[PDB]
Amino acid sequence: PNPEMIAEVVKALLEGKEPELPKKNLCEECARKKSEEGVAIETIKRNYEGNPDPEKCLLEQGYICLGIATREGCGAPCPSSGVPCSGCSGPTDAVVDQGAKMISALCSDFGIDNDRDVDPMILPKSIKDKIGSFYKFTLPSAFVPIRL
Amino acid sequence: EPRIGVYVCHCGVNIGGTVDCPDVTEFAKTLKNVVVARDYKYMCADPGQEMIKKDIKEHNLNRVVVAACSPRLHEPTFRRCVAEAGLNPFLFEFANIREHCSWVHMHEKEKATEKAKDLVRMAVAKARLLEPLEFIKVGVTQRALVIGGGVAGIQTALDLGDMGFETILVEKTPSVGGRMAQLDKTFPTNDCSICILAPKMVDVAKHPNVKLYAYSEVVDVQGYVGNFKVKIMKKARYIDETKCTGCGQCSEVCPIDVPNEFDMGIGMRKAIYKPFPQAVPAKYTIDKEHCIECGLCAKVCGPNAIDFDQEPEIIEAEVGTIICAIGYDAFDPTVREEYGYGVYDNVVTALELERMINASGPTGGKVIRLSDGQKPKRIAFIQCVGSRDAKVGNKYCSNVCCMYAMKNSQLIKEKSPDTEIDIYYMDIRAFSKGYEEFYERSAKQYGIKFMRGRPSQVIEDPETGNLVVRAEDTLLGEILEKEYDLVVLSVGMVPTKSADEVQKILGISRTPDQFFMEAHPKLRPVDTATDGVYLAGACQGPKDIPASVAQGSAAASRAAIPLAKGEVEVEPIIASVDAEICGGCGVCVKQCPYGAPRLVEKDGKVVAEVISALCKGCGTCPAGCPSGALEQDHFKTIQLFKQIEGMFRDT
Amino acid sequence: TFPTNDCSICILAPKMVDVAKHPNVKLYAYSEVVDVQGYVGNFKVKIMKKARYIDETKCTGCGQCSEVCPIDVPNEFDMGIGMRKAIYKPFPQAVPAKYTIDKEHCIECGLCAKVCGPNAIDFDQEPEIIEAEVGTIICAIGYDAFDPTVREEYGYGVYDNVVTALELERMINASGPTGGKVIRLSDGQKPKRIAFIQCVGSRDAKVGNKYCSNVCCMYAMKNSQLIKEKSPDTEIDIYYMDIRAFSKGYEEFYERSAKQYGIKFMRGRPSQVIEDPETGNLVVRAEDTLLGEILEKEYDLVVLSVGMVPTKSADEVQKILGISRTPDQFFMEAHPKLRPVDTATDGVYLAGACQGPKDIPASVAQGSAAASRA
Amino acid sequence: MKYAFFLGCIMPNRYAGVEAATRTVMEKLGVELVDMTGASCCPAPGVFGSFDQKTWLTLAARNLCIAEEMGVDIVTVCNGCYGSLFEAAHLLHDNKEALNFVNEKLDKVGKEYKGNVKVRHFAELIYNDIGVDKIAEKVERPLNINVGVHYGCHFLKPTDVKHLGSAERPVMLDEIVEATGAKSVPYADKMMCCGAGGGVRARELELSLDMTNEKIENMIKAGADCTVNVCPFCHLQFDRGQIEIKEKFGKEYNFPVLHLSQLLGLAMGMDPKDLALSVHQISVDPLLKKI
Amino acid sequence: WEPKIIGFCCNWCTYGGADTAGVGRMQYPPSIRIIRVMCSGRIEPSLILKAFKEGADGVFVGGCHLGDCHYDSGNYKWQRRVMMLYELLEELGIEKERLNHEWISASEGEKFQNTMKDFYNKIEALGPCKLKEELDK
Amino acid sequence: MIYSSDLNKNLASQIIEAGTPIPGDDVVSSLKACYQCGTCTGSCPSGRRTSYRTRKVIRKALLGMDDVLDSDDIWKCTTCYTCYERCPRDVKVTEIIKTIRNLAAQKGNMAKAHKMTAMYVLKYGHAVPANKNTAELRKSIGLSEKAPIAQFSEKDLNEMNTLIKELGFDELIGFDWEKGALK
Ligand SMILES: Cc1cc2nc3c(=O)[nH]c(=O)nc-3n(C[C@H](O)[C@H](O)[C@H](O)COP(=O)(O)OP(=O)(O)OC[C@H]3O[C@@H](n4cnc5c(N)ncnc54)[C@H](O)[C@@H]3O)c2cc1C
Ligand SMILES: Cc1cc2nc3c(=O)[nH]c(=O)nc-3n(C[C@H](O)[C@H](O)[C@H](O)COP(=O)(O)OP(=O)(O)OC[C@H]3O[C@@H](n4cnc5c(N)ncnc54)[C@H](O)[C@@H]3O)c2cc1C
Ligand code: SF4
Ligand code: SF4
Ligand code: SF4
Ligand code: SF4
Ligand code: SF4
Ligand code: SF4
Ligand code: SF4
Ligand code: SF4
Ligand code: SF4
Ligand code: SF4
Ligand code: SF4
Ligand code: SF4
Ligand code: SF4
Ligand SMILES: O=S(=O)(O)CCS
Ligand code: FES
Repeated sequence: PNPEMIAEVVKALLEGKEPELPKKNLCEECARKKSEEGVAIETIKRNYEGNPDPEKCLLEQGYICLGIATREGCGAPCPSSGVPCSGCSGPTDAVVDQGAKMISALCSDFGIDNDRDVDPMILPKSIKDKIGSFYKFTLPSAFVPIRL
Repeated sequence: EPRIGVYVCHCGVNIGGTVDCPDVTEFAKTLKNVVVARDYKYMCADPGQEMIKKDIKEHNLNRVVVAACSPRLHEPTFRRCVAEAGLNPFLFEFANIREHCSWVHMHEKEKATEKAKDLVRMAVAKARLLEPLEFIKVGVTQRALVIGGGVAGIQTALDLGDMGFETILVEKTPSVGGRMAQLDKTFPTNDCSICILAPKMVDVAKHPNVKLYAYSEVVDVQGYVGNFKVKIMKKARYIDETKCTGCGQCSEVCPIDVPNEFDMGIGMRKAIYKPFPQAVPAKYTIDKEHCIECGLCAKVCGPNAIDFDQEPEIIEAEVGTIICAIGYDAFDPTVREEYGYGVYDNVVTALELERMINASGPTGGKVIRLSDGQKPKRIAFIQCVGSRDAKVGNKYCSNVCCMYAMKNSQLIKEKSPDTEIDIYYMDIRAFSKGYEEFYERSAKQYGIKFMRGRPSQVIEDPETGNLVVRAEDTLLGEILEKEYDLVVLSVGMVPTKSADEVQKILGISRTPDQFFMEAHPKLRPVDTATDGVYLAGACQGPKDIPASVAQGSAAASRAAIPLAKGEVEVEPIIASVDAEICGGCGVCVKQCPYGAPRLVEKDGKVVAEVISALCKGCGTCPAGCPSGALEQDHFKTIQLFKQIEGMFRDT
Repeated sequence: TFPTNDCSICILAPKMVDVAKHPNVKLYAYSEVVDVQGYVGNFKVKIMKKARYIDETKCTGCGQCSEVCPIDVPNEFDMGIGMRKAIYKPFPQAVPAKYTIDKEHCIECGLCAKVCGPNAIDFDQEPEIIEAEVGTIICAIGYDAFDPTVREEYGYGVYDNVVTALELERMINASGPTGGKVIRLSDGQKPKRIAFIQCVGSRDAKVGNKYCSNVCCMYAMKNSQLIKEKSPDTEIDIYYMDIRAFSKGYEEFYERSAKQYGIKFMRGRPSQVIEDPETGNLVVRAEDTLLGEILEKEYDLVVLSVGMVPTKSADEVQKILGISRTPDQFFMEAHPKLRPVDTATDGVYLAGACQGPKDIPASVAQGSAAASRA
Repeated sequence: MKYAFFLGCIMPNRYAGVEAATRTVMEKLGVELVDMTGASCCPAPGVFGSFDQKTWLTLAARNLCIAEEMGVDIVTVCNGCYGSLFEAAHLLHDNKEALNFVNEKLDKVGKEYKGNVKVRHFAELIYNDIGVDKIAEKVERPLNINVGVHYGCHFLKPTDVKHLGSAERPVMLDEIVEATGAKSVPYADKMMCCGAGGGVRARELELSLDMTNEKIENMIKAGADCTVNVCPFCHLQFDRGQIEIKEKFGKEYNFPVLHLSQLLGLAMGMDPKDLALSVHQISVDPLLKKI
Repeated sequence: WEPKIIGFCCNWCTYGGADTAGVGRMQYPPSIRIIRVMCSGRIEPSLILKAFKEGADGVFVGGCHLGDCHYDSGNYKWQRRVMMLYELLEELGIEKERLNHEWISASEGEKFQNTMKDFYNKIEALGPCKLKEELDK
Repeated sequence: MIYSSDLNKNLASQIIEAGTPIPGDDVVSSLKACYQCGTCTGSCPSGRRTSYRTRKVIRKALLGMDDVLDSDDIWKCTTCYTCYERCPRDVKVTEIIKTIRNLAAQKGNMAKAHKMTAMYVLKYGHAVPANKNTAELRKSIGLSEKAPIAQFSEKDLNEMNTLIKELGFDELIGFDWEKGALK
């Protein structure tokens, strides 16, 4: 957790108040420019495939950015530094399983501009390691937290 | 805290006969928050409904769960019931223990009971997290749309018009009347078809409350009951309707010969034409696919009606209710190879025969062979072609084939008493008023012969063109091999080609027979599961003219209800964004096909916001939302989570 | 009710419940239209509210009075299979949920008057006449079943185990007098072999009915499926001429009846029924036309698939409304193809089986159609 | 293309030439016919299927195992054997109760069917995989004579399990025979049964001969010089049956009978001595004078 | 042992297909328990994963045919979700087969009937899913 | 005159059970869907030259006429599958007839030629076994004197005998193993 957040929580308890965590998802703090029309993903690229644009949203560029499925608070240092968010803060109060939701979102917008005719097999074939892409910091809290 | 009432129905023996209801009712009591649980033979009935109403008051219930039939049938019924008791309709939950259990696990009673118990628990689990919601009161636009200008649709349009409601009738071809217009006479009265339909076609064309768009198609429909925004495409005839008189001089000089669709290919028409002489509107049309633009027709046109530079106009209209009456098509028998349709020249479909028998037909009412133009002395009618047949995927009865075969046999006899007409059948189905009498008369008065036997095949003599019919006379137990001059296939009814387009535009379902699906065969025969959309005529299923007309009137009555009220209740199961949780990721925006969720600025930050009028409550964006800020009322993730738990344990 | 096999109450009861508490519908049950005068738009009708001898507003509909009543009268609703009392309700799901006393059988002892909580019983009740002005009238007096006593060879009325299909319905119904049990009236036993006879009182000139009753084929197969569900071992044979399963899902039901439920069909109109006076069993004489051989099978129960005939009061209604009849004796529509629910008499409309033999889907559509027209 | 060649009964033991014709014809088309050692009767569905379905399938599965142990699919020149082994294959793959019973029996002989064998008819194999174009390329002696094509019944039917197009109006063999220069004359009731099938030739001989007499009559009236079949059972019925018809009915047609492979042999410059036309009950010489 | 199968059906099509089989008396195994949803677009990996945690030996999802969604395109989103999910399950040691999604219309009761027979059998053959036991340890 | 006492109410079920699991319950139970239309009889090539009526076999089965198992009519079917292909009610007609014949065989209604053919597959593993002329003919053409079939392979021949015994086919045809002939 960032230092200031740790102080705020401790400070609240000392005062007698109840600590309140931020509720929004990361995009809010994130400074990257979002398309007004909404998010649309064409192809999924690995963190080494390419040289990202510093202004445009990393998810729209085809990188798996977990900011969308991650609670704000950190100040979104990863996208600000040129890399996707890996969801280190975990989900919001309204989401139990971060990976499941991150996928739902990723699948929904993948090939949306060709929604009816886009191949649904492009995404699973593209991502070789699914667990490590969406459950990096939250596998134990997931509905299915182990491999049988 | 929730105080749920559980009511297990027996539906007589439908449920009771398989599912041990009393046992489910005992189990229901053991579940958390269940303060009452009873079992009654018919929960939807008066004593059943009063039971629930009395208990909500006496025990102060804030939830109700009914374990019975599918909610697709009685969800509204019970919602109305509990609403009268003071309980919100959205605090009520339905457990499907009949269609989804008792009726499918009859030989496995013990498991059926256990499964019912799970479904009660599941339902009860969701019910705990249900919230009270307010039905959306929306206005009804005082206007009706009828799609399909056949006898069925003209009836609906005329009844609504006569009732004083603005109505729009859209007809694909250049003229109304439909199939009926192609028939010569109509059983059981043998009334000249067109002759009785024409005045209705004429009335509907000059009705003050009915706007007619012939040679037009509904290309896009959007909205919900009472608030439908439709777009009709007025196809380009390439002729000015206000200037045209329908004299038909143009056709006499046109050099292009196109097969007449109205005449089922038997006749040839010109590029410039009129479907039939009694057509309404009495105007002409140019078929650009075959027109060579020589300009010979313009020369004989007095009032300058022709215009080759015509743009097909799109008209925007707001309606409250929509009635579907696209009608039907005839079965293409080419698939039943043994009968030889398509290979043998003298094997015709009954619809083709109708066009031949018709006075205004391409043969001038003459039943002739297509091989030599001769008059057939012996005719064979083959029944159930494309019907009551699994090999062609049509395991249904087309309803009229028996009756029209006999009818057309009477007409050949009137025109030519010496003709030998044999009807090969399985069951003569003359079930309506005068039908059996019509059947008796066909044999007694006209001497029409009937063979009980489904023909095995048809074999043409390549020398004479005559056809031999192979079949078994089941009433004699002997095999027949009779020779005929013409073979008439009594082709069944199948949905019209454009039904798939209409289904998608209106958003209605199909029955196993591929025709449009009614809400409930007896509870609501012209209504559809989709509020505001209704059905009428043959598109709903194979039927005769009296039946289609009744449906047209029935549908108008049903469609007149919302329009008469002016206000209707729409389900509030819509998506909403929790502004405190949403960070404006933009995932939701494009998932909605109606564009309900849109990004907006609020309190200095970007947040998604759904436009309640545009949401149709599908549940894609809440499912897609990775922050959980977006939720669908009545189908929230926590409610579905509790329901998944309900299958395995109580909560 | 075919072809879905839903319960009749499923579709009917909610419509009954709704119409009884409708703000725009005034209901006069146990009443009759005795006089109609006027013309379209200006009809002046007179309805006779019959005396139930029970206050409608005070009656709760509990039925404690019924068990104490001493006289046992046969129930009309059960078609003579079950018995009711002087004070009664036609069926448990009846609407209005009120009771009625029959003074022709009531001896006026006053026993149920003590068990009646709200003092509903009022013996000095006058049947009130209500005057009303209407614009349109819709006739839906329905139909009656064919009395087969005339077809002597079948033995209805003489042989104990020869029942009409309508009686079978009451026998099979859960809320029936036998509690859904199909039993013989000779000994109360369950029949192991049942025979269904089709077109009884239909497609028959000898009884004056040269028409098809439309629903006979369908309900026979239906009730055969029910007997099979309740008792799979039972042998059910249907003697027919033409299986008339013509509407949506109808033929599929016919296929299903033979394929799934193992219902047998004999194409042959029976010549006669002969009871064995020793066992009470019945022998059915007929020809298997598909074999060209004569059959003489034995059955434990013979069900006559009785046709439709106009209801008894149709002649009274005919005169009051001033409408015509078709050759089949049912009410005559204006035109058989374009005005199917209208009558030649402006303002008067038809709806249901009184217009002609038809099924529930058709009767429901006509009701809506007639309402549109009216 | 490698396939285990199921011989059967009639072809190897009686009309051997049909085997020699097939072997050399399939060799020229590029198909390796590996020996299916120890292969018994299909068995004949006409007798076995009617006597005991269990015995028919159990025995048919046993023969299927032979090719499975080899790791190849089966090919045949007989409709009878094709129908039997194809139906057996379909049923064992679809019905698990039949597969269990059969394997329980096969366990006693150390066998087990796994559902990997595919049964092919040499005619449909030639039409779908190899191609009609390849037949024409190997025509050394173009046979210019009219032919009375006899498709048989068990080749295309049942269509729901075979999936070889229409059975009422087929063009599979017609295109194959016409590639040699011959002419497939259309005759009355072209798809009717020869009459031999279902054990009828044995139990009801006279009846079967009546059906064959009709087929022959129609072919000769259509202008046919011979009859080509794809089934040794049909071959026997059309060849040996003519003798029975002459000795019984009294009718003599001296109509030459040939198998499709035998016909293809002549087209690919084969020696008539190697096609065993002398062992035929009806002389093939009249046709040889026309080619 | 009898499998515990859970189904998620769209109201306008598969739920209607499950009803049509009920009306038609199309018998099938009593393992499945259907959960109603307006659209298959409502379904998402969280629900399927949640069900497996709870003890589901099999999970069935029914929606409208592609191009017939009562809500136009909810089934396309679901379709994209279910493909990833099949592979996610493999990585989590759960057999692809334990999850099954089909497009069944309101009239396709005979298909629904067969899909149910075939699904039960697949799950019966694979045996019980041993996840819940391994987590309670 | 056909009375109840002459009919067997279970005949139809007996045919279905004989058809289970080979060719299968669903296949044979299709007879229950026959609506006596006669398309099978009109299609039948045997019916064109005999008293055989395909539709009546199904009728007798549904009615309970056991005599159908003793009828020569069922053995007149060539199994051309034409009726099977055209039936509009999906009746697996050809398959039903074969199953009916299975019951007929169990009742002892089998022709000698048929039992002889069955004996040759039991003894020599083939319906048409090789004769002295086969060996000479195969040689003169350019093929192996003896074909690679179960006839000249004891291993395969014995495997069949094991299966046959277990199946009871030998008992069905009434074959005496020691004498090597039928009874
Ligand atoms: C050979 C034959 C003989 C028959 N004989 C008789 C008889 O003697 N008596 C009898 O009562 N019945 C008979 N029928 C049945 C009769 O045709 C129907 O009952 C009647 O047509 C039903 O009316 P309909 O308007 O609902 O259908 P239709 O007549 O088919 O009319 C539907 C109308 O909608 C239009 N339409 C189609 N698609 C679209 C679209 N996408 N948008 C807008 N409009 C569209 C069509 O052009 C048509 O005008 C017969 C049927 C056949 C096949
Ligand atoms: C044995 C049997 C089985 C059947 N099964 C089926 C089935 O499975 N499916 C199906 O769809 N259909 C079935 N039917 C047909 C069904 O009964 C009718 O379609 C339906 O009942 C007709 O309804 P109705 O209102 O038109 O006539 P009715 O039901 O008879 O209603 C007529 C009403 O009018 C009242 N009435 C009569 N005269 C007067 C008067 N003078 N004043 C005031 N009121 C009056 C009567 O009391 C009655 O309530 C069956 C019929 C029978 C006989
Ligand atoms: S980059 Fe990752 S985090 Fe920054 S906005 Fe686009 S998505 Fe949200
Ligand atoms: S990874 Fe941890 S830090 Fe980097 S962005 Fe996502 S959350 Fe903020
Ligand atoms: S177009 Fe000109 S010519 Fe053809 S009809 Fe209308 S008017 Fe007569
Ligand atoms: S233009 Fe020449 S062609 Fe096109 S229609 Fe008028 S005439 Fe016939
Ligand atoms: S109506 Fe007469 S013909 Fe048309 S299908 Fe039903 S039965 Fe066959
Ligand atoms: S998707 Fe969920 S989060 Fe991303 S914006 Fe729409 S609502 Fe707010
Ligand atoms: S729910 Fe279906 S409809 Fe309502 S908004 Fe989200 S997507 Fe558009
Ligand atoms: S309808 Fe639903 S409630 Fe009314 S009875 Fe039949 S099941 Fe019980
Ligand atoms: S008792 Fe008095 S109240 Fe209770 S029912 Fe009989 S009458 Fe109506
Ligand atoms: S009084 Fe009339 S009613 Fe009351 S009980 Fe004696 S009889 Fe039955
Ligand atoms: S319905 Fe079937 S039974 Fe009743 S009359 Fe018409 S034909 Fe006879
Ligand atoms: S065809 Fe099928 S249906 Fe018509 S008879 Fe032969 S068997 Fe019964
Ligand atoms: S199969 Fe047997 S029955 Fe069906 S047709 Fe060929 S012969 Fe006649
Ligand atoms: O059916 S038989 O094996 O007897 C003939 C082969 S097509
Ligand atoms: S409504 Fe069924 S999938 Fe969308």
